[PDB]
Amino acid sequence: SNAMIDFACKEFKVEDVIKCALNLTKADLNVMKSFLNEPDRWIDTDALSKSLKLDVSTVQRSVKKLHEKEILQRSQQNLDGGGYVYIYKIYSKNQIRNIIQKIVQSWADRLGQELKEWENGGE
Amino acid sequence: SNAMIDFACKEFKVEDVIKCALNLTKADLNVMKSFLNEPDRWIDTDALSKSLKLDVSTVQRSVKKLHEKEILQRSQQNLDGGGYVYIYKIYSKNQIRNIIQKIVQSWADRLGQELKEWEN
Repeated sequence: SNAMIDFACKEFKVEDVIKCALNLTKADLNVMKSFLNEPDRWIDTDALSKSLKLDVSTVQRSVKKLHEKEILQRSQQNLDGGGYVYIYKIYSKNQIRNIIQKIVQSWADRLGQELKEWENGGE
Repeated sequence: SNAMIDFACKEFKVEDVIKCALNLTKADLNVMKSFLNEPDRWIDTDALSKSLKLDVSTVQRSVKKLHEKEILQRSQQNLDGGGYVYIYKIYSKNQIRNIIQKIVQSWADRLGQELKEWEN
């Protein structure tokens, strides 16, 4: 996007907000964007490392985190010699909305609790 | 209360967050504070201007804005000459929090919209 939003009378880049919520680096986000840009594909980290201009190790790191954060579905392509290579597919735009909103919601709850230590402690 | 909070990875003074929510200047906030300090006292605008060391006209605008926002209830004190002056009391402390939370919630609900429109 690069679009803009205003929360509590301060200016937010929407993607900074998404990086906050999901604890993403620039790179993790660009990896997430890569999946989002081809929603239906099953891609691997070797392919993706070529797809972007990045060392497999950092691509593996983003992809592991996203999988752990339930942004990414993970399957297996079994190989001729008996091994496997993990492949990933981004979940719907909607399984994900719920992840992010759960997180925004909790921010609102915490700010909530902090405000009532304001009154009872404000003297 | 001079305290800092973080929301969406940025730092806010909590009181700046209250000023934002309730749309208050600094005088406004100091007037609201007096009422929170005395949740039972009913007070008039003149007597409050004094205790706060602000000109009556300012106190007047704050108090009106807070009544408007249902932060304050209003009543009348009769005067010998047939007149009156408005007196004010700080609502339920559960009112205050519920008002601020519905607002903070609405900020949350809306930042939502701005995501259900980040790729669409």
